[PDB]
Amino acid sequence: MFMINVLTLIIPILLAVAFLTLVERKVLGYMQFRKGPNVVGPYGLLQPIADAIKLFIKEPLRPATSSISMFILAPILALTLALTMWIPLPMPYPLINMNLGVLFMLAMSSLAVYSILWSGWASNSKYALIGALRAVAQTISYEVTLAIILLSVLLMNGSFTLSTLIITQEQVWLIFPAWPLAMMWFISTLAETNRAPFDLTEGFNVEYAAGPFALFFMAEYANIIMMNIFTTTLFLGAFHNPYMPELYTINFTIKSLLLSITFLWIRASYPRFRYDQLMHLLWKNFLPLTLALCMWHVSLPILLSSIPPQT
Amino acid sequence: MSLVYMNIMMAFTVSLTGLLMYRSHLMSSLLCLEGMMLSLFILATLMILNSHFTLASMMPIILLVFAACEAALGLSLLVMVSNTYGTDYVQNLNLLQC
Amino acid sequence: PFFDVQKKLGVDLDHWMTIQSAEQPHRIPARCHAFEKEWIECAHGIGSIRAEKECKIEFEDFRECLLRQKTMKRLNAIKRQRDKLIKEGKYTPPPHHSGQEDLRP
Amino acid sequence: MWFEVLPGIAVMGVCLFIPGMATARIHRFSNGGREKRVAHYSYQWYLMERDRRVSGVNRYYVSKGLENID
Amino acid sequence: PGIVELPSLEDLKVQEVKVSSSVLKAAAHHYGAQCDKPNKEFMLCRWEEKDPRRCLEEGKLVNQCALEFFRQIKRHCAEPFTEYWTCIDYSGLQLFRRCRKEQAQFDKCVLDKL
Amino acid sequence: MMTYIVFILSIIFVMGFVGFSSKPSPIYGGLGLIVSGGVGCGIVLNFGGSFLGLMVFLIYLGGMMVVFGYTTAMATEQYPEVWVSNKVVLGTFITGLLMEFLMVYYVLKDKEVEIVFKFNGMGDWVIYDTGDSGFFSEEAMGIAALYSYGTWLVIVTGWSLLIGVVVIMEITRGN
Amino acid sequence: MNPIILIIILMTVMLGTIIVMISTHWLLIWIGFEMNMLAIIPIMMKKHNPRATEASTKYFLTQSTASMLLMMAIIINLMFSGQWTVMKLFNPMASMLMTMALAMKLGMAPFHFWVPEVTQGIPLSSGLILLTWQKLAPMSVLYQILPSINLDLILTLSILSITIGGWGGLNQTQLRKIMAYSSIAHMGWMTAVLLYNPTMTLLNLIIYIIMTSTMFTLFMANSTTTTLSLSHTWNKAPIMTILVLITLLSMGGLPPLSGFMPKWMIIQEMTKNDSIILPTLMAITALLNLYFYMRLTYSTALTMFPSTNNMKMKWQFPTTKRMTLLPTMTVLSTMLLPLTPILSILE
Amino acid sequence: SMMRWNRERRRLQIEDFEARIALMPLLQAEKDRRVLQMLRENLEEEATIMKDVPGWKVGESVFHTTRWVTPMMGELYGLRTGEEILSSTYGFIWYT
Amino acid sequence: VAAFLKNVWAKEPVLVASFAIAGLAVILPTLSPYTKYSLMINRATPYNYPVPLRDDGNMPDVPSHPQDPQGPSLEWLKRL
Amino acid sequence: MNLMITLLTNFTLATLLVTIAFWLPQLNVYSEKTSPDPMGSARLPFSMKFFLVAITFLLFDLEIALLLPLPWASQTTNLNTMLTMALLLIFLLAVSLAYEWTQKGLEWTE
Ligand SMILES: CCCCCCCCCCCCCCCCCC(=O)OC[C@H](COP(=O)([O-])OCC[N+](C)(C)C)OC(=O)CCCCCCCCCCCCCCCCC
Ligand SMILES: CCCCCCCCCCCCCCCCCC(=O)OC[C@H](COP(=O)(O)OCCN)OC(=O)CCCCCCCCCCCCCCCCC
Ligand SMILES: CCCCCCCCCCCCCCCCCC(=O)OC[C@H](COP(=O)(O)OCCN)OC(=O)CCCCCCCCCCCCCCCCC
Ligand SMILES: CCCCCCCCCCCCCCCCCC(=O)OC[C@H](COP(=O)(O)OCCN)OC(=O)CCCCCCCCCCCCCCCCC
Ligand SMILES: CCCCCCCCCCCCCCCCCC(=O)OC[C@H](COP(=O)(O)OCCN)OC(=O)CCCCCCCCCCCCCCCCC
Repeated sequence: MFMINVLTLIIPILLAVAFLTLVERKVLGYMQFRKGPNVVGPYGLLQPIADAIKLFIKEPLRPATSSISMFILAPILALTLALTMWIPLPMPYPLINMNLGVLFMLAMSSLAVYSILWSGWASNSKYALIGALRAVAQTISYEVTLAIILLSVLLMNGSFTLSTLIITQEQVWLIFPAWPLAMMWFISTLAETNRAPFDLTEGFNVEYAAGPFALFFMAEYANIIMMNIFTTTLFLGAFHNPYMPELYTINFTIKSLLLSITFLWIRASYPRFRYDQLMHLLWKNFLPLTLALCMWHVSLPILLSSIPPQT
Repeated sequence: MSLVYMNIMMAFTVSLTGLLMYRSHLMSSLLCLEGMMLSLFILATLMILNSHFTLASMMPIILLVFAACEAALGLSLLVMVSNTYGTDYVQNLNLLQC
Repeated sequence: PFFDVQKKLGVDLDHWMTIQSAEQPHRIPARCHAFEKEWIECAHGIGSIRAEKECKIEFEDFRECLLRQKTMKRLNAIKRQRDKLIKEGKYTPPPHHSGQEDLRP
Repeated sequence: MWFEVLPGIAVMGVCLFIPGMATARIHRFSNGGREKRVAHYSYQWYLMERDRRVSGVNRYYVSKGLENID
Repeated sequence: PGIVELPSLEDLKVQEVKVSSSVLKAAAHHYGAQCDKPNKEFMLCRWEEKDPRRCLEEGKLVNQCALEFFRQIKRHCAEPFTEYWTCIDYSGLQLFRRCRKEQAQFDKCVLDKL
Repeated sequence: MMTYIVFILSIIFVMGFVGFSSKPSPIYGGLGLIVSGGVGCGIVLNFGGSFLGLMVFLIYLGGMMVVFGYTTAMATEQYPEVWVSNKVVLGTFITGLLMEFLMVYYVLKDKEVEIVFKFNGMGDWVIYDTGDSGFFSEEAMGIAALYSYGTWLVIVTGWSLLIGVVVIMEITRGN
Repeated sequence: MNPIILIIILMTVMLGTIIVMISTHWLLIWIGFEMNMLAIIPIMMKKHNPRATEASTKYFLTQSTASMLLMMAIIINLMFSGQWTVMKLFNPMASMLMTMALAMKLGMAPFHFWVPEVTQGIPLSSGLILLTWQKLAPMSVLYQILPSINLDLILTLSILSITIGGWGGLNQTQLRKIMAYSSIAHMGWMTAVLLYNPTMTLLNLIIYIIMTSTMFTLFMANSTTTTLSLSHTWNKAPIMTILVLITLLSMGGLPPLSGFMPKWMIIQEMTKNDSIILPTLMAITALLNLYFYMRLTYSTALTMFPSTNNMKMKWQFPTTKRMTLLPTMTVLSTMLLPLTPILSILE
Repeated sequence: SMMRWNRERRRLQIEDFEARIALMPLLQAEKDRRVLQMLRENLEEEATIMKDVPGWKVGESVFHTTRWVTPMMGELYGLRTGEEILSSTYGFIWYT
Repeated sequence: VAAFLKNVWAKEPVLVASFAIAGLAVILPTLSPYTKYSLMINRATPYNYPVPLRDDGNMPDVPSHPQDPQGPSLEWLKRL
Repeated sequence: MNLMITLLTNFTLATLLVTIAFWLPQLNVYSEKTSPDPMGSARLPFSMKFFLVAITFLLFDLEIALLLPLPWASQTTNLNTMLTMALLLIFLLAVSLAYEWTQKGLEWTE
């Protein structure tokens, strides 16, 4: 019965990733004064299926891998870490209810850079390795502000428990006391997933075949939908009736769809950063504000007499 | 003595003898040294959790912080060596023979 | 040279993490709080040379609380004799050791 | 026009509705028609194991009330 | 060394409070008010004797006074209490704040009849 | 078998240290140390030290082995390997991992149960959940008392990290 | 290096050693060694040549391995004692590992194989710090754990230190390697008397630090790193010709100079404990140190004099080097034997 | 808003903790009888197992003191089945 | 002090916001009338069992029941 | 146990999708291709600045590891000490960032 719950988590993840490609091509279409796919299915509903079958029968690129083991383990680690970020998510009830679910997600997202590093070393190209090292340095730079923003908001949560973060927001959305942390969190999640204006890899894993590239692509989109669900739960916490949980489920699903469409709408609106410009954007802009607001959210519940409970 | 602690100490001694038997690279030496640190973390953690000794819960975090700062220092030394010579080979580090 | 600056200045820098029987958060005792307290109150102030032979019983009790070597040895003896009496056949387990009796509370 | 993005968003939203409805209904089916007992701390676990002992059927969720004592 | 001295299984028999954790938590504050004195005698005996073998009769008095507490609930206010611990029992974290009207009815019937 | 999961993860931990300690290359050594850190973190997590295991994943594997792999990729110049069609490039990988997990099974032989069944660890091994703690983790409150009780420890640790920043910026400048 | 950064880093070296000295908790001991190593690494790389980077790498590896073995000793002590007081240890395994770790930190033999190389690679001031200030923390820990130290182990490491620090100084012309082998021999002398009377350990440590600092201060004042370059000093600064060499007659241990005081008090306190063979053989190996260092004294204030012409240009410039405490250290390292019963202040 | 609601959550926390405190003497008495029941069952099975072995004393304390020592997991659940040992020693750690 | 502040709020408003927020976080809890209530709420949160005292005969402040008038009060917490 | 079962399920699904995405196009007998980069073949140039940003990450990540028990540290009875040490840790992280600034360390990847 628990395996039914695990599969009804992980297979709709893959279906939502499949149709996020359609939603992205349609929303980028209408914002660019054109249409997205509307010929393949009825208004494009068969486009992800046709794309998946095309990518899984395309000829392999036939690489001379610098390592067999890392060439195979980079998509496996990318997909496994893409799928394990969903199991503590309280929507309204998590699949795995754990006391340190926030810290679990932060640790499993810190592990996600090895797919980039192993994919870049497992190619023979030096330019692919250089692009992978730059992608890894970008991702580890923005994980810093992820961790400090997340700690600062959990100073209002009270614990690392994800399910408590719904209780925290029963009177107000937590974006109202923490909108600068919300906006720096949002741009930092935009820079975690190599997403425009922070996708310099499209300006590292181009040694893989079309199948494994589809696997990295779907791990990336599972990460994108997941971080939008996590940002929804973290700042825009929905109403939870404990007798009708589907109210919370409809509510956070609408909010997470809007936030994923906001990712789609930011990549259709802005030019990319130069590499040092987003390194500047992290280290000299977001990080001083993040440290100052971390001091502020340490000292504020003490001066307002509003320390949240541990339990 | 105790059972799982023998395994963690044996892992420590295997990584010690890996550090005490250089093959080619300085990075492999730093890897064996930080495997020694990992086994020290695991062993200190299992003792402190087993004893229900509360205030030493912060001890392995401090072990991890100080020795990862140590490892950052080792990586910077390795980088200065590799910028001197081109490779991080331990046989390039033998000018202090005379 | 042990320059006892902490006792000279009357500050506490690291005495609080030193023993298990010290003041702990939320008054949590260690597993061997009483055994370490008895060993410390035995061996206090008499010096280590007298403490190794005059407080040997409290220290053996406290080490056997910490590591449980005599207890694990006794449990292995009882369980291995139980395995021998099952395989020979002169013993059968009771219902409260097979999970058949719907426990006390 | 713009509302042709809505079938894909509808499919993606139904696919994100499935896991939460699934875990809520499975938690109610596996725990006596109620929420799953959360045990983050050892007191909640001690009470949950005490429930499993006092239920008589080796299931923590089967509750016993004033009908059980004399 | 010496033989550790354990009480017999007849020294350990007492009638058990065979109710669930939500049933205990629903009557918890009234149990602390009404069954105060043998509970506090037992916990003073428990932190002073430092031994569960020297506290057995005070623990039996605790179990007896708890059983008399729940009999006195059962004779008077059975249905508001059942309505209250059912609603406490639905919750995962067993919240008090989700069940204020059943708490109000239970407290009303308990203050009236007892 | 399922009782002995901490002992099994320790055997995997020792085998992974034998794996990278024989040092085939620093990159495969880093991979073996990542796997060993994960299984030793599993050893920590199967006593109930959940914050300390998540500190392993977030800090050890999450920052330090990342910087080790990142530095190792900027040295030890890569060269290709065998890349023959999918029996050789993936079937040999599957058979190699099958031999490795069969080795993990094969080291648990009758010479091992002579150490196991004579000194039976399970039955009384993880005594962490012996009685009640309360509405907290003891491990979490002991880590949390770094700020109320561990003042000197915070001062010397933060000063050593500031000095670590200064020291790295001195020795890497090369001037 | 920025002098503010130099002052902050030298205070961090001193702070790490003070933290090892004053703390009662083993984790703070380990922290003090970590802080001391981390802070002393840029002092070695102050000039940024390949020799200093190689020396800093070898020093890092040896001190890091010793720190890991120290923490393993601490962890075994927590197994067998359940506590953290810096006092005696409660397992011979922890005692053995901590004695090995502190012997690696001191560069006592057979863990001596880094001290001449690292002392060669780094400048003279950082070599002075490494051979004087870095000895203080592990000798403090050896002072505090001496109810636990195995006698045969510490005596073996002491005699192997004195023999290898003796036979290392034959083939040497580099002054820093000579001071490093002198270090190995003197640390063997200090740990020989540790389990009998550690006040004589502290006496030998203080007199050795005074004589070592006199020698490194004179080597900095003359800008000499080899024997061959030290032998040009008579034509340049003639008062330096006698001070270096009668300080070096002190360092081997030779009366009436103050470097005879530690070895004589060590022989004196080891024959109270009915050990007659051992101070005799250790001081015969100290005479082997005298053999080589007397040959160096001959080479500098005797035979191999010859000069160069550009000394005629160095004659027109006096020294501007701050020879700090050099007359004080030179008077303390030579004329302190009549004040030998001052050693009770270290009790 | 977070000021008002975190003060309310601290009051609700104190209400839950007072519920626990009111329940603790009952649970402590039941836990005492529980562990004494289990040690007496293990003592009787030690007496009916350790007969052929000479020089054995049933219920011999491994300590030199007569102070009550808190029983280990294998003193209580030692002679029991592996499912009870799993639910006793990895139950809370593995619970979801 | 007012020309420099406008100059740095013209050049670098990110760092001006950072130093201002951090300065408020430093010097503001020393000035707040609610900082004492954080201490009073944290020391009134009962994680442990309130172990009772043996009544010797002269303790007029230690109550005999929770509903006795003497003892520490949390009416300030319900009112605020 | 439920965690490890879910991890094993996710790993098995990932390895199954990788195995299908490697083996399904290899059933094609497409062609045996003959003779299967910006730089020609030269060595990988080391960049000092990428290493400096990795070490700056590692040091601020250790400082973050110190910062992580703060939501539990707020619950203490010694609140003045806790607040002082929390502000001191974030201030030392800021002093590390300021020193990293004012020595041209954050340059050309700022
Ligand atoms: C989570 C839900 C959504 C949240 C909102 C986010 C959605 C909207 C996204 C819009 C599109 C963004 C696309 C990517 C853009 C990336 C570029 C960018 O924005 O760079 C950030 C820019 C970078 O600055 P810059 O590069 O423009 O400026 C130049 C900087 N120098 C001079 C150094 C070269 O700004 C920031 O970093 C600011 C972040 C937010 C700070 C919020 C401060 C709040 C106010 C504090 C108090 C102020 C008063 C002082 C104290 C008074 C006390 C009494
Ligand atoms: C959580 C929700 C998840 C939803 C996932 C799916 C999203 C898409 C939803 C449906 C979209 C439209 C489906 C129909 C597509 C068009 C099919 C079609 O018209 O095919 C016609 C073609 C030729 O027919 P012919 O006989 O030549 O006609 C000549 C007429 N004189 O004949 C053929 O091609 C042969 C018949 C093909 C039929 C294909 C039908 C669609 C298959 C979809 C697979 C997934 C279904 C959902 C699974 C999850 C829910 C159960
Ligand atoms: C090349 C190899 C293959 C690579 C791909 C696959 C592996 C990498 C991707 C997956 C990584 C998995 C990490 C799993 C552990 C995460 C931390 C964790 O266990 O957190 C959950 C929870 C802590 O929460 P808490 O509520 O405090 O505990 C329950 C008590 N109420 O704790 C619990 O609930 C404890 C449950 C029991 C302990 C389980 C520990 C994990 C299993 C052992 C390690 C497995 C992974 C080994 C490899 C790692 C990567 C190298
Ligand atoms: C039980 C005992 C407990 C502890 C008691 C006290 C122990 C004291 C141990 C002393 C250790 C000395 C370590 C070395 C000195 C430290 C300061 C330093 O770094 O001095 C060197 C410094 C470097 O300057 P720099 O710019 O590098 O110059 C090179 C040319 N450009 O400047 C120079 O190079 C200038 C040249 C002169 C340097 C002279 C340094 C002498 C220091 C030692 C004095 C004698 C020891 C104190 C008395 C005895 C104590 C036991
Ligand atoms: C006391 C509370 C705690 C304070 C410390 C913690 C603060 C939290 C944030 C941490 C920030 C860490 C990094 C700070 C580095 C400061 C130095 C600096 O950045 O100097 C360079 C900068 C000019 O920028 P530039 O070099 O040109 O950069 C290229 C882009 N233009 O020059 C500048 O931008 C000048 C920066 C300094 C002046 C800022 C003044 C703000 C004053 C606000 C009101 C007072 C607030 C109270 C605090 C006292 C402030 C003095």
